[PDB]
Amino acid sequence: QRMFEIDYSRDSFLKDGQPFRYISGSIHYSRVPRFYWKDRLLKMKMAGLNAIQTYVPWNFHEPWPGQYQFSEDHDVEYFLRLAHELGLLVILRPGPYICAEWEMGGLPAWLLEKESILLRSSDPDYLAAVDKWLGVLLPKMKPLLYQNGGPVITVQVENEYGSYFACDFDYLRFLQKRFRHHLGDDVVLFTTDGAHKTFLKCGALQGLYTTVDFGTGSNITDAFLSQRKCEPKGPLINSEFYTGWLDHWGQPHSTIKTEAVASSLYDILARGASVNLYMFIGGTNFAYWNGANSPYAAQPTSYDYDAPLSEAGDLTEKYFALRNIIQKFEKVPEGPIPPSTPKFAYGKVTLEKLKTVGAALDILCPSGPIKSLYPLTFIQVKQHYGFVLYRTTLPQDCSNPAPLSSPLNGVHDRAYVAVDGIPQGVLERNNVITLNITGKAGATLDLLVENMGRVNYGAYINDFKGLVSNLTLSSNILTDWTIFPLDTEDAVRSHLGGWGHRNYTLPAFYMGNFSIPSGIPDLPQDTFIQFPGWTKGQVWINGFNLGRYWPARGPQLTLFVPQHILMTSAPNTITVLELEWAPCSSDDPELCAVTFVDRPVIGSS
Amino acid sequence: QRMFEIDYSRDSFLKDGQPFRYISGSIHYSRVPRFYWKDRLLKMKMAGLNAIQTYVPWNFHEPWPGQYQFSEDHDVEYFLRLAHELGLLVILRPGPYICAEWEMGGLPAWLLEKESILLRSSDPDYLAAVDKWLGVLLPKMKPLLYQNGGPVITVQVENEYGSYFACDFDYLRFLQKRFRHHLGDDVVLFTTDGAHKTFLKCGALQGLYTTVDFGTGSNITDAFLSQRKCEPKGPLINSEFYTGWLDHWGQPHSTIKTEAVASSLYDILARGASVNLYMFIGGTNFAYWNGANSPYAAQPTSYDYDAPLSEAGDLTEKYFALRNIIQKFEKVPEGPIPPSTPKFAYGKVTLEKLKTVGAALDILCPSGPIKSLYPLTFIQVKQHYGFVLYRTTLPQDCSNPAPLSSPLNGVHDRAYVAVDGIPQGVLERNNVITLNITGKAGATLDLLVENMGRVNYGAYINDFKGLVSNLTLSSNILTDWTIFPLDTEDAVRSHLGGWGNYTLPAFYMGNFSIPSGIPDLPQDTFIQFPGWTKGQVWINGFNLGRYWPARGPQLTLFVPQHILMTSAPNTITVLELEWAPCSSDDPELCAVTFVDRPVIGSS
Ligand SMILES: CCCC/N=C1/SC[C@@H]2[C@H](O)[C@H](O)[C@@H](O)[C@H](O)N12
Ligand SMILES: CCCC/N=C1/SC[C@@H]2[C@H](O)[C@H](O)[C@@H](O)[C@H](O)N12
Ligand SMILES: *[C@@H]1O[C@H](CO)[C@@H](O)[C@H](O)[C@H]1NC(C)=O
Ligand SMILES: *[C@@H]1O[C@H](CO)[C@@H](O)[C@H](O)[C@H]1NC(C)=O
Ligand SMILES: *[C@@H]1O[C@H](CO)[C@@H](O)[C@H](O)[C@H]1NC(C)=O
Ligand SMILES: *[C@@H]1O[C@H](CO)[C@@H](O)[C@H](O)[C@H]1NC(C)=O
Ligand SMILES: *[C@@H]1O[C@H](CO)[C@@H](O)[C@H](O)[C@H]1NC(C)=O
Ligand SMILES: *[C@@H]1O[C@H](CO)[C@@H](O)[C@H](O)[C@H]1NC(C)=O
Ligand SMILES: *[C@@H]1O[C@H](CO)[C@@H](O)[C@H](O)[C@H]1NC(C)=O
Ligand SMILES: *[C@@H]1O[C@H](CO)[C@@H](O)[C@H](O)[C@H]1NC(C)=O
Ligand SMILES: [Cl-]
Ligand SMILES: [Cl-]
Repeated sequence: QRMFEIDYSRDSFLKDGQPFRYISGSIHYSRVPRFYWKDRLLKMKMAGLNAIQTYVPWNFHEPWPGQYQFSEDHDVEYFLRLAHELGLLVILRPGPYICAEWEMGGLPAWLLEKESILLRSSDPDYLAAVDKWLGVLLPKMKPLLYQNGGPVITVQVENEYGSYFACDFDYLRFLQKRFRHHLGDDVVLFTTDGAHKTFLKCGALQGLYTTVDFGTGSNITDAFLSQRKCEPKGPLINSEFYTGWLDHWGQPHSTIKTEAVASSLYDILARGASVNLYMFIGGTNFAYWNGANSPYAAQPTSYDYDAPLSEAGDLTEKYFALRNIIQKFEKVPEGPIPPSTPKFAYGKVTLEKLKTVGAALDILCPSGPIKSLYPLTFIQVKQHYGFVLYRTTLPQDCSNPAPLSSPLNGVHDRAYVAVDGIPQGVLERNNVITLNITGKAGATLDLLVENMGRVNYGAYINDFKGLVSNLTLSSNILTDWTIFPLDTEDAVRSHLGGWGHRNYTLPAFYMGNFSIPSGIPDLPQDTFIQFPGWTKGQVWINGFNLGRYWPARGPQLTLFVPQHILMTSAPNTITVLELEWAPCSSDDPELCAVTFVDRPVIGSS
Repeated sequence: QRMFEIDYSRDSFLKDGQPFRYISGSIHYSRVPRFYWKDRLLKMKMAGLNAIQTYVPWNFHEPWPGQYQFSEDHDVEYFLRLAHELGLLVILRPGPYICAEWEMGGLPAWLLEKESILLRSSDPDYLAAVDKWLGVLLPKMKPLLYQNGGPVITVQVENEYGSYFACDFDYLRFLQKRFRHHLGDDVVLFTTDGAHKTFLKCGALQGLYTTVDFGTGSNITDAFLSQRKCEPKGPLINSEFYTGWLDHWGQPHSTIKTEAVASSLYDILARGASVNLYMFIGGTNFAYWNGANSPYAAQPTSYDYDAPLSEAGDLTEKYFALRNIIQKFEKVPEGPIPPSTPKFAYGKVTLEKLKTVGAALDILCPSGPIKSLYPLTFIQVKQHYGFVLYRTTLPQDCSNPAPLSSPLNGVHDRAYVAVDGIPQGVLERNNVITLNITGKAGATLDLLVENMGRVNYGAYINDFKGLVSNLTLSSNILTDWTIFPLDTEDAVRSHLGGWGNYTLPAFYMGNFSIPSGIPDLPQDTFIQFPGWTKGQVWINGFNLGRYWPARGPQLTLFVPQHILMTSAPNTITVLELEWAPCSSDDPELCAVTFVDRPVIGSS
């Protein structure tokens, strides 16, 4: 009979009747390839952590209603068993909103098919979908509960609900009742909110243990007092002690000094508190999984976060200094630590243009476009992530430049504009709502619109995407739209159909191959791909979407490439979808190339 | 149909009728695990070599008469097909004698069952043995000749015969005849000798193309003049251009500056000469495979050689330097070069004592010992490598110390002496032929004798090993011996039976685990022996070689990752011959350490 509980009498957890305090690190299994789960988890164990904490992003597991992903890189059950086999306990944060610098804070975009839905509230439509998601997810976690022989010792309900405007306590009571129904009356349920009464007001609930979060800039005494007002008795817990911080494109890369982190960790531990390091490994927002903040600013592909373990899982100075801190309180496992992986510079690899997006429309949109008088959103045309091509014809001669505009600032989030196959430039959420264009009356006007990531924090998480309001040309609303949802992922995996089915340039797919020898024990290795002369796009290797590149803005100039998607003898196909400008016109094919390097550049300006 | 031949008009080889010269590197498949054959060969290719050169060590393949090893790490045919697959031609050096700093120059020790055998000569028993061996090896090599669609473009007959005292030309002509019988009339056959008329005199032969060897210290024009005396027409060839040099235990690790090698290499190539770099990768003398020179000094376990590729295959500054030289003459292949392998320090691993050699004789010698009035050699008791225990009892009281001595210096090569289980010290070939001992009359006198490797060069390659002459005690010949050949390789593989200032020779064992499901573990490592003195080491039953931190220059031994497992613990076993750091009550001293860098140049 295995037990995990709060002992209110002695301000402690009890694990099997014995006092217990956790030292945890965040790892998001959705941001680490499964190939490397055990590697990251074993390094976390060797640092002295006795637990890990993760989020379950609902949108990562239920891409459309009733259609679930629980295998391979989506196998949360396996991740938790792996943690358990390593002797680690788990703090599960299943949401249903998780924030987390992740697309729409984890909420599936198809929730937005009800335009007026009030997310994270007792809206009956939101609740009905949450209920259905919890009926699938929770019974899976039940056998992984500590009391049932698994690792899961506590479970978070919602995520900083106190920061949201709605203050719907009915919603939190409904979550609590349903977590209880599926998981039982013994599991420790808790909430997390910023360490201040203003946040705790709407975040805390009778029957859910109130914890706080705070990083190196906060007064430790003040923070735990804010916690003590809601929980006079029980353990002190900091559920997200920030070891670093998130990035945005075009802003320099956030760091926090190792000393500051080590010093605050020591002081937190010295109080007897349980603590979780956010992040311990950050990893990667592969594909389109990044979030954004409001006013609109997308977080980049790397989630390195300046964590103790780097994006590719490397041991850093920070890691060793935090291990050292932990060692002052607990005995840390003996033996050598698993190393930073070897990285290899495969060097320069030439690409060439295969087809423009406009030429590949047949393969990108095999069931045909949707026609509409006025523009429809991504949600309305049944596309959540990536790109949607919006097409109409010019209703006037524009031999002299005519302004193309979105007067309500409804290009969400970027649009690459062409007229009869001539690029005209870019429309941008907030920054540029008007673009002058030229072409003849009746010319085809194309806007390739990119979802740069759904806001994951604040009031404006109901971020539909696409052209969310009208466009005008010379102040006259443009009508008669042909709208092509683009199955970029399928298409890239069929080599735009070539493999069957068993100043600006036009958005286009550029492809290239490189070989790695077989029979070499240390190849393939992890690497980093760099894009000198390119501008902004999406990159795949052998059909695995590595994420977004944007060396024009930085600070990230390289993307992490994990070894297990690379093949020997058989050619590795790189696909680059360049959106703005490719270095491939001049008759110097050598410039139309990418480079594999053996160190990240996520800092260079 | 493919042709390779000497054209005496262009002073050149012709490959398929067109001018060809080779730029080759030596790699010994016997000194690199097969797990790493493709790695080393591809790194060779990426340096711009169009060929490799290798020795076939006879004793690596015919350990006893008519018992053959050609599988796995002994799969020479596969190695040649691998070279070919990668676009490398092959210069084959099948011996039967190869020198090579390799046990007895490759010659099987069982040839010494004829005590009087004149090795590398017309001795009819030596020839009948060689002929039987050629009759197994050469039919295997015939399909791998260039003309039959394989990689092998030239074949060396013997090895520096000009340096051997015998000068038996009928021996050379016999080899020529047998190689021709098995391989045909088209294969280019050649010889290699030192670049000077004194060496060429007894090493060259009509019908065998004469080549020379030399290194960075020699006048290149004069070396090639000495070749031209013998072959006034044909390709200039340096068959062994020294990129480095051999070591001996107790002497400073040898090195040769990159600048010198690159400089000489460029000079050689510029003359249009074909050339082989000796070594390009050297590798390791695992188990007991190392040789020795006269006066007796054994070469160490590492054959790093200061080669362009390190013992563990790492890309060195020398490697990129010679690559850059080769690039001035031939387009080199494109793409990145396979990397130096990652190395991991597994840290400290504690061992404990398992059993002394003395207490282990049931398992080391399950057949029972051999009795003899006087001592017998390793050969006579049918053991070639490792250790033999010689046992007698003292015929007189020795309360006062008495001289135990080998008046004819007949301890080949080192003996660890105990009386009634009390260590007495060491007798050493050429260095310590007397040792005072004490004990009661009737006490057991034990001498654990080590074959430290059979001389591979010079007159004294007929190196039997063991107690090869009598031992005297207080000037009297000791008699009535009880001799135990020791099956160390089996006993270590069975964990010595049990299966679920000096110390007595003894085996120590410990375990360490490596986690599974970690994409980059296990890794290669280097094992180090702080506090130990001299011994042998096995990991998971694989004999990695000899350690001797007491003499150096080699401190660490190379440990290839593929013998390391994650599914069950890895066992280390040390046989320590002189002094183990394990008597103190601190168990933590009884230990070895794995580190991520080699120390082969200790001062
Ligand atoms: C106003 C400042 C909010 C506190 N800071 C951060 S830094 C990054 C994390 C994640 O967004 C996490 O999901 C959060 O729960 C937390 O929101 N958070
Ligand atoms: C005394 C020096 C003579 C030339 N040097 C060396 S250095 C190491 C090599 C090998 O022993 C080779 O087998 C021999 O053929 C060659 O002897 N050799
Ligand atoms: C933190 O606040 C407490 C009062 O709550 C104060 O006494 C203390 O000096 C403060 N410490 C720091 C480091 O600001
Ligand atoms: C568009 O063109 C007009 C001239 O007709 C000019 O006044 C305006 O600045 C231009 N707008 C942009 C956004 O470049
Ligand atoms: C477009 O224009 C008309 C206003 O005339 C309005 O009825 C319609 O809602 C607008 N649609 C969008 C998507 O903004
Ligand atoms: C890249 O490799 C794939 C798979 O063989 C092939 O379909 C494509 O045509 C290749 N391009 C080149 C230059 O090899
Ligand atoms: C080599 O010897 C030749 C004469 O045979 C001499 O002319 C030449 O200078 C020597 N070369 C070197 C580098 O010593
Ligand atoms: C060792 O041998 C020498 C030879 O002179 C002898 O005289 C000496 O007494 C011996 N020493 C011991 C400690 O037995
Ligand atoms: C040892 O001495 C004996 C008796 O003098 C002699 O017959 C024999 O040849 C010697 N044996 C060896 C191995 O030296
Ligand atoms: C294997 O390894 C450990 C060292 O961690 C050792 O203590 C143990 O005795 C070994 N196992 C057995 C069965 O002897
Ligand atoms: Cl988390
Ligand atoms: Cl060779």
